[PDB]
Amino acid sequence: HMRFTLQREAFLKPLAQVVNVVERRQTLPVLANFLVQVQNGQLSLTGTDLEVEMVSRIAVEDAQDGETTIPARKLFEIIRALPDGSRITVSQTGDKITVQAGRSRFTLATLPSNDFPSVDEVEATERVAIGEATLKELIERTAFAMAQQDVRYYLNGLLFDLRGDALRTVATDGHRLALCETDLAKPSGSKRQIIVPRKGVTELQRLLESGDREIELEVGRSHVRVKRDDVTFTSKLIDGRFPDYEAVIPIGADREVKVDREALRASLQRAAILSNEKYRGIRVEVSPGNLKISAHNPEQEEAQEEIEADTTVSDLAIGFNVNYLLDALSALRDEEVIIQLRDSNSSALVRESSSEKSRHVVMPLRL
Repeated sequence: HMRFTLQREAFLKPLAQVVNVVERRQTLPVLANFLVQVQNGQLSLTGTDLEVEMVSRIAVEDAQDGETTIPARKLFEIIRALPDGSRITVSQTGDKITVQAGRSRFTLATLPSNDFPSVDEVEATERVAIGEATLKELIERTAFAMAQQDVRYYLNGLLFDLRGDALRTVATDGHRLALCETDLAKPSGSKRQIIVPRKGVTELQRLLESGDREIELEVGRSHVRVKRDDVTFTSKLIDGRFPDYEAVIPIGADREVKVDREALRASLQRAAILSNEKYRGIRVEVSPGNLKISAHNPEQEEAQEEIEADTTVSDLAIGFNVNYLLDALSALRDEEVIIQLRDSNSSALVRESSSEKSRHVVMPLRL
């Protein structure tokens, strides 16, 4: 008996918010659908892939109560493709859903709402108040370094390291590491490490905006949840132990190179053209005031680049995977960055020139 009417653009906002979590892969039949609920003038749309759940709710006025599941991508595409300003009526016809707008009519197959998996209620054991923009930056500065479908499942996500007065995001794939830290206004007091899986990270990223809003991370034993107006993000946590990531952060890397971030990216990209396609190794030779950047490949082709730098370091040549160094520089934002070194056989630490809050560890590659 479910029935509601609303404008296309109003309908499109919750549809767009929730459609992205639906996995195109054919898993459980019902998982291809939204859970759609009408209760007391409120329309709720829920999508899930069992790991992440997105809910968005809106008012629909003079609706009729009811509950079903509706093919998510098809519904989203239909509503998006209808003419701007369309007045849309949705209703149940037997085991079908009907969508009417002007002369148009669409019928979709449904599956029973009882088939739809429910999230176990997140009993939050920790609430972290954090600026929405701040959390957004912590993730942007680190997410690129998460492992990608690694058999070490605990790397396929972002570590949220709650350190009392501070929060740290940490990503590693085993070959490089990115981390960013912020002080929290309302101190949490709690110390706890949680790993948010890749899909939870990206869905959370979509929800957070720029600006001065505070949000609350609700952290349970097995789930994290963010409520933002009438959108609810819930993600399972990865049930594993993140590595002792601090072990790979260099200590005693006090040989500093201060260099223009974008000029260094450009030189590295030029040298990379002639680097080994498999190993992508480039060489950085440091001398006072100067970097010599070079690469060569199995065919003996060779690139030689130079860039000025503020440094008194001499007698130091170190190899890096150019992809990892470029990733680090692309995730930094200052006009100038600092590279901290010890020697040719030790990892480099790359950071903003203006702060130590964001840090990148790039491992040496043998020359």
